[PDB]
Amino acid sequence: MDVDVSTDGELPGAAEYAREKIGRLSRRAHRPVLHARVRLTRHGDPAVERPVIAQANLDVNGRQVRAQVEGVNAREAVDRLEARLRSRLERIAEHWEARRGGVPAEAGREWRHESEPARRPGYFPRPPEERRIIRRKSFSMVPCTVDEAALEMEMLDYDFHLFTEKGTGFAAVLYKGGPTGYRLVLVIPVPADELSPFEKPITISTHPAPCLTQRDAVERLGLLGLPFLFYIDAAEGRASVIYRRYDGHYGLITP
Amino acid sequence: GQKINPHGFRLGITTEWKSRWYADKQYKDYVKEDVAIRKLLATGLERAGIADVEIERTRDRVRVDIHTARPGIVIGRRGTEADRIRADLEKLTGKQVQLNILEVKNPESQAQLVAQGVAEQLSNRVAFRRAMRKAIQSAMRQPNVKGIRVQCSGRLGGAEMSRSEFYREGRVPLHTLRADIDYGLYEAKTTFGRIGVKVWIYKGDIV
Amino acid sequence: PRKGPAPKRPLVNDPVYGSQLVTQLVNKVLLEGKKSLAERIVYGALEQAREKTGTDPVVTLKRALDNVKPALEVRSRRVGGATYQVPVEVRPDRSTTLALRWLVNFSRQRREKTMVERLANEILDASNGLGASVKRREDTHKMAEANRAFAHY
RNA sequence: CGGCCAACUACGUGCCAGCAGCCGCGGUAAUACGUAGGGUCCGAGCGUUGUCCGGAAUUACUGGGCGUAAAGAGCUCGUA
RNA sequence: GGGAGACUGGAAUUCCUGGUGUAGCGGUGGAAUGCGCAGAUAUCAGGAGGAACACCGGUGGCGAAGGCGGGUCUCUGGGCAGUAACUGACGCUGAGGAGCGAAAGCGUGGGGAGCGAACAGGAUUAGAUACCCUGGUAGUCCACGCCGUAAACGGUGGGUACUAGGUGUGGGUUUCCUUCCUUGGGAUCCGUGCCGUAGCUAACGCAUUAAGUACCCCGCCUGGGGAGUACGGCCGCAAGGCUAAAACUCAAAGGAAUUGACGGGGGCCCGCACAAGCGGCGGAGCAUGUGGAUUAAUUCGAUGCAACGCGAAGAACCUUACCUGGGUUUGACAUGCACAGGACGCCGGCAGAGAUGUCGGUUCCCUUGUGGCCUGUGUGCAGGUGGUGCAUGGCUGUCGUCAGCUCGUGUCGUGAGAUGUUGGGUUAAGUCCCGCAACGAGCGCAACCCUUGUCUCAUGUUGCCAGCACGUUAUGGUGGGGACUCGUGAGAGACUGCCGGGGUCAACUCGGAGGAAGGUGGGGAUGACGUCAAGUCAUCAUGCCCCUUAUGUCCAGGGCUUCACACAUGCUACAAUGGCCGGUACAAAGGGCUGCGAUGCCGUGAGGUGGAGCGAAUCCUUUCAAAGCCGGUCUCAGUUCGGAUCGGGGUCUGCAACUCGACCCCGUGAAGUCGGAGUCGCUAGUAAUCGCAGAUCAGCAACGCUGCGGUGAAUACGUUCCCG
Repeated sequence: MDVDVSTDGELPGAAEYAREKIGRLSRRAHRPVLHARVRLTRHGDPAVERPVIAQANLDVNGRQVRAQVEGVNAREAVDRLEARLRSRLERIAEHWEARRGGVPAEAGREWRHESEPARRPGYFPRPPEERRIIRRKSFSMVPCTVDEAALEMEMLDYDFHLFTEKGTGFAAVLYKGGPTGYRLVLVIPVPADELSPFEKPITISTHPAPCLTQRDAVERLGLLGLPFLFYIDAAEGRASVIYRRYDGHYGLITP
Repeated sequence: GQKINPHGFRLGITTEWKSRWYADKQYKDYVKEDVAIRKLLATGLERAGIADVEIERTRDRVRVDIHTARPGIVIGRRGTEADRIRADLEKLTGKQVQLNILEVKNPESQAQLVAQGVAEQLSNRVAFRRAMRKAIQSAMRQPNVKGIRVQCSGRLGGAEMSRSEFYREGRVPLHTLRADIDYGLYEAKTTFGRIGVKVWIYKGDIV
Repeated sequence: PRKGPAPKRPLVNDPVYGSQLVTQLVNKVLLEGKKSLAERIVYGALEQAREKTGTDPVVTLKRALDNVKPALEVRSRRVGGATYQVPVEVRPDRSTTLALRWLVNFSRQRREKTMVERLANEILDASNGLGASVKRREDTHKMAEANRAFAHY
């Protein structure tokens, strides 16, 4: 490390002492230092109790660390400047050991500015305690085609819709298939040829709607995280679509 | 530096130039003799408060209009003071120079005169607070005066530490162009140094 | 942009080709305000491509753009006091801007002795899928794929 | 003879010489150092030191307190 | 869930055994030690063992305190309510004393799954005897005993009586709604919380569960350290515990609360702050400034933002304040008290580097009292860029053109202080609206000013020329003309003015019409209270100190330009988006009298001669430019790039270009191949790039500064990170 000292007036021996005292702080800086300068001045007025003024500037990897002290002589000023610079460099570290106690920790305990925001679902929580099923629509079970079902979707502003298919005579549910288009799920999977003709670009889910109970359906919805579950009820034997409502209850659509 | 001089801020809108003449080749010597006349009239008269000095020049003939609150002191009953000022104005290479001595109507609505009085009182023995209080209360009595601020800086009271103090009464919007602000600055000479006094006074606005 | 998005400048269509894209290209290759020289360079490059291939400049230019147009990129995102290279979807305007910038920059490093010839060769190679800009698109798509695990935030 | 605490100016000196019961005064312009004027309190006395009481409700009987300032035993049973 | 003893239940962790089964498992902010490939992790079945008891489960119960919940049984302590049968003050407290007393720790004997001091490696770090990771011994567990400490806290000793209430919750008795289901409600006794009177307190707060009002008993305190330490003593296997000083030293140590400041605390916002981009710096040569070194001197000031092309808008001499040497002293320059005068003053010669000295010619007008000049003699005195910007004025920078800083009266608090200035919304804004123990006001914001973008009226010279005539190429050049520009006077025009929608029908906000311009249109001038003892005793002034035969003053020469290096600001480049040559088109602004200076002529070219016309809308700076466009050539090279350095020859200014000017001509032809860590500027006529002009100025170090125009981009998803 190389230091330049720009003294002023009569300060014999201050330059060497300041050089050798400040150059020892290179190991303290955790990043390479560049062009570290020091300046010594003396107050002309004898009325000042601490006439000597010392200033130091270091460029630690682009970060400017500067300090300034007053003293009665060159030696005291240089020593105080060294202590001040050491404290500043300690507060500057920014390496992991010095930035590990401020990084957000745990999952829910403690909150910080950069702590990860809580993931909130669209629905009101309404935990399993008194969740209940307080919405049961049975809008339409008149047979429809894919295009007619899509239009019945669109003006209802509902992502999924349960109807009964024209060609099959079976219950089916359409939903937005994402970027792939739309997706159709039937109680028993059938190919497109048996399905009534359509013009919208859709795809058919190959899996069949399984048979399961109400509590099992709620458990599957909870452990599978889908926006809804379409299934054949075990007791009823017919189609059913459960979705988490906008109040936290489950919306069971039945024929 | 925070606030520019109010007279120069509204020089082209509200206030008027203190020297009135035209010169292209002879601008420099005109300025020289102008400042010589100003310093001569400032040094010659100090008892009576010199409010203002205008100079007008047309070729040879110069008209120096000087305003004071005590015209009788600066003028001679037999013309002795008039003769003195005339003779010392000829010697400034003013060729034919003639003086118009005039009197201010209200010698307490003038910021320069108020600063003059405040400095004169503060010089000898008067505590500064008394000076500002008396000056402000005397300024408010005048009809057209609607605001005043008086500020002094320096070693007030002969102390070892410089201080700045200011007292205001009314409205002093230094940022408003149409409002006219009479500004007066003067340096009082105390045994412990020099004390600066600035006075701003607001008398309505012109459009 | 702390208070909201800024308006966009509606650049005008070209006189001798009537397309927005060539005007965007001449603005990209513009240097020191020498718009006449940039227009000369671009028009000469288009004419060279036309003479070499025999078809219209604009269709092969669009083919080159679609060949070098990216769809996924990687950005440094800081979540929970930690930085990751997150793959991000690219808006169409940004994809077009990146494709044109890559074309110009890579044509500037060619060895065809002239800006017009370098640009013509680069656009032809991009149309045929051989240009260095195509390689840059392949590398950036590969980098987006490699960090797909960080796509959830 | 800065305030407690009656009684201010000039010269000499400058973080020195020194003063001081406490707070604190000496950094070329000191009412706190030394000397001169001036002043005040006492007066055959005037100050300093040493010892005791008071102010000290600061051992609180007259006349104090214990959540955080010092102060409730770690908690019960029980002898005088 | 009060305590002790005995028996016993299940989930899960670990290990072992046996199947299926592969190449990873484990761990972190990221990894590595580690485990596994000899079969791990995973999955199933079986077995062994130890510890703790998910749900119930809480500010809910019990206990004097420590503390106490898997289930069942046995033994046992306490409490509450009702009846009031019974005894009849037998009550309260308690020095010493005895007993109980979390965890850790000690002794003997067992047990040991998980966890885990100590101890190993792994990782981070400048260093890690730590935080994080992999293992892991005592210990945690049981039996019998020791110790006797805790933030053993409600930091609140025990008993009693009284002093507004309101509302949760645990236990028990009873009256009335009455279904008598129901926290129905009431009454009452005993607990356990929250809010709140009076009252108390320094305040915070306590407030029927007192820290209120009083009575009885006990313990404890007398400033902070030294010190709960030493000595002595008692207890203990030991660790150590209990009792417990002094010397010396300090003028304080402390409790509560207020205003700031700060935070690797939170929330809401801003800014080229970041993000997206464009061009750079840091690499090279040169110009400039600074540090350091050097020197006789390298004059002085300025040290992050806010010093470092700054004071310096012009250092060969002068400037100049520094050095060497030569002179000079009421002085280089002022003004007053005096003595003598008619000269001071000039002009030539000589000596000297010059200052200066000397020689030669010239000699005052008033008016008799003297005045103007200087001489010397003097005497007051001048004169200091000598010191102190921590004694100052004045001037300026900066936070920051950010939105904030205060005051009057009122109110609250013992007081510092608080409210107003907070809260919701909105804005560029403490801008405004609605609320509100506040009601108002002032400096700040905005507006009033300049310029610019549109139009109308007025207006025609030196400015335009559209329609008319003369023109000679040379063109508004000339007669003429207000028509279009332009010049400069007055005025209009943007005011959420109008419409639609959000909005508390409020501020305000989104969109639309109109218009040249739509929402402070664009840019300026303007910088609140103050901060940083910021800068300036070298613009100036100035208190105090200092010099005064010198730190004043005159002159010559030199220095401020020195150079083994370091830092900063810029310019030119590294080339083909270019170099060179030829042709050719478009600006704005500004300057000019002892200055701009044309035509012509002479030089290759700086330039020389010469002087037309101009104090200038006229003449000159050329009619003005360069980038630009067209044509030719060069062909990717240390080159026809780059220009440094050096040799020779000249011009101009200046008394004088050696130290130390600029420019011109010929030759010479270095580094330099787009530049590490890092870092800067910029949101539109902007960045980038091109030229012109001005100040200072005899000449210039100007590539610097201040203005003017030509051509003119990319990007902004959005506030997580950096700075303020």
